[PDB]
This record gives sequence, structure tokens and C-alpha cells, in this order.
Amino acid sequence: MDFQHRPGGKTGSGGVASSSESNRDRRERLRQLALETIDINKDPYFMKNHLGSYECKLCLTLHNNEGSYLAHTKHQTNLARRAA
Amino acid sequence: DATVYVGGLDEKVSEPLLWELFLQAGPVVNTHMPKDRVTGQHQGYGFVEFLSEEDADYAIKIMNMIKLYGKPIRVNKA
Amino acid sequence: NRFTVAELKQLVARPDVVEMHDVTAQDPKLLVHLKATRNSVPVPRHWCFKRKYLQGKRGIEKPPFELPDFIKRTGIQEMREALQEKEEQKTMKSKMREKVRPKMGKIDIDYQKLHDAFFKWQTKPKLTIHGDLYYEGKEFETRLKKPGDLSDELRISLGMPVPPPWLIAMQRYGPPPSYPNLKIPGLNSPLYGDVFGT
Ligand SMILES: [Zn+2]
Repeated sequence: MDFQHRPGGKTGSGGVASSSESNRDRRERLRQLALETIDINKDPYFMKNHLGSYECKLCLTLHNNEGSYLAHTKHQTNLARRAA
Repeated sequence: DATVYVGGLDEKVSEPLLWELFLQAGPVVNTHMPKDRVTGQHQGYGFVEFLSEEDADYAIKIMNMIKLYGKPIRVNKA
Repeated sequence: NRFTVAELKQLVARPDVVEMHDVTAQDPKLLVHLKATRNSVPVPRHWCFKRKYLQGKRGIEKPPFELPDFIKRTGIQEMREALQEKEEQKTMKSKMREKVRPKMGKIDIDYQKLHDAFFKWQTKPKLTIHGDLYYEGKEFETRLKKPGDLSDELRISLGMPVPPPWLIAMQRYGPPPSYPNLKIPGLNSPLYGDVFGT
């Protein structure tokens, strides 16, 4: 057989991860991307709870997902209200 | 003159240490100890609003002789 | 239709147990009689609040956990955190490689240390009273530190041996007007440890 034209595979691989492992890896990567964009934007309103949840201290609003806080950018009117 | 300015302290004497000294000596209803936005450290002087003017008078007269964190704490009427 | 707080204070032997809105109850005298017994508990404060119970924090941070002394004396936290930090740097290629080729003997300490920490090193913890009711605070006012007694940190900071420098002025000034029922031992009521008064 064409050994140099078979699809590539290596011994001792372990296989492809399941849906749950890929889902939690995607969630961890989304958390890392959200933290990278928060550190790039340098927003001090972001906080992580003791139970591990996103919180807007300028809005005082909890967020279930990272994109919930990423869409929380109302926040300008709440920042103007909490400025004084 | 329920509010009394308490100073002459150091970084070890904080708002909770002043609250413990108040619970020893004379009760204070509120505490006002603002801090800077860059340093964020206690200056040792804060406005303790007492529940009565006699408590602030006893803090200014009798309790203004302690050594809070090595420095002599002085309470003045405010 | 219902009497005022003065009639409830005169009728009941305990006027301090009469609430502000207890007069609008259908049986205010029976509620005052039930509230005046030795083994009663108050209503939790959330019935008057619009806020739900322990719900409106929303912005504070807390420490995660404080383990007891025998569990930390077994020391499971050290290699547990080492294993978590080692697994955090692993890739998913290495994760399924370890899944198909496992490596045991990670902790592998003994059974006798956990048996001793469960039984020989078992310590009874601190439990509160039967009438205690936790609320939104109940974690900060731990003085119930007696009044009329200086703290140990203030005694160490002012150089008070166990003679404070302001104790002579406190003895010459009499009792403070903020706490007239507080008695300071050693100078006014002639005091073990830092609690030199009550
Ligand atoms: Zn916001």
C-alpha cells in the first residue's frame, strides 16, 4: 500500500477528545480570550467572584458567560452615575 | 461636636484598631478614613463620629493620651 | 381597633420584646407573651427587606476556604495543588496519552495518617448557641472584646505590660459616659489575659 500517502497518524496517540472535553476546552479558551481582551482594554470594572463568576462593579451586575460581560460595554450611563 | 478627629497613629493602627480602642473607651457611630487612589494606606487620622457628644469629649480629654502604634494618639473636636 | 405601643408595654412585663409593628397583629398580647420566653428566636430580617436573603452582595470578594488543622496536618493540599498545577500545563494530546496510559502512585502516602487525623487528631469545633440566627452580617462584630478592656494589639503597641500609659488617666477620669454600665477591672472593679474589664 501507499504508506507515504496514507492519512497521518502516530502511535501512542490517545485519540480525539469527546464533546465534553472539547466543550470545556472551548470554554477555557473563551475565558482566556475574554481575560486577554480585558487586560488589553484595562477595564477595572471586571471582577471574579469567590464562586467564580464575572461581575461588573461599575454596573454591579453578575454575568453567566464571558460574552455576557463582553457585551456589557447600559454601562456608560451606569459609569456616569457611579462616577459621582 | 460628635465627630472627633483622631490622629497621631501609624500604619499598624487602622480603622479596626481604632474601633477596638473605641469599644474599649467610648463608642463611635461612624468612621470616615479616606485614602489616596495611588497609595491606599491608612494615615492614622480619621473622623470618628460618636453616638454622643460626651463620648467625643471623653475621647478628646481622657482618651487622648494613648500610644497608638508607637505614636501618641490625639483626639480633637471636629 | 388596636391599641398603641404604650398599652402593650404596660400590659406585658417585657416592653423591649414588643415590636414596632406588633400592635397590628391579631393577637399582640399572645405574641408578646410568646416573645418574652427564655427560648424564643426572632423573625429573620428579610421579611421587612425588599432584598432577598444574602443576595445583594454582587461585588465583593471572599477567601475560598479554611481547612481544619488535622486536614492540613495530613498535608493533602500541597501535592493536590502540585497535581493541579502540573495538569494545568498539560495539553489535551498529553491528556489522552495519560488517559490511555495511566500513571498511578501519585500521592500514595499511607492509610494510618488519615486514620489518625480522623480519630486520634479529631478536634471538636466551635459551635454557636441554640438561639443564634445568622444574618447578612454576623461575621464582623465578634466583640461579644468586653467594653472597658483594651485589646492585646493596642496594649502591645502602647507598651502595656501584663500598666497602660492612659490607664492612669482612665482611672482619674472615672467611668466613660458612652458605656456607664461597663466596668473596667483593676481600676474600677478590683481581668485575665487581654480582657481586663467587662
Ligand atoms: Zn458595566
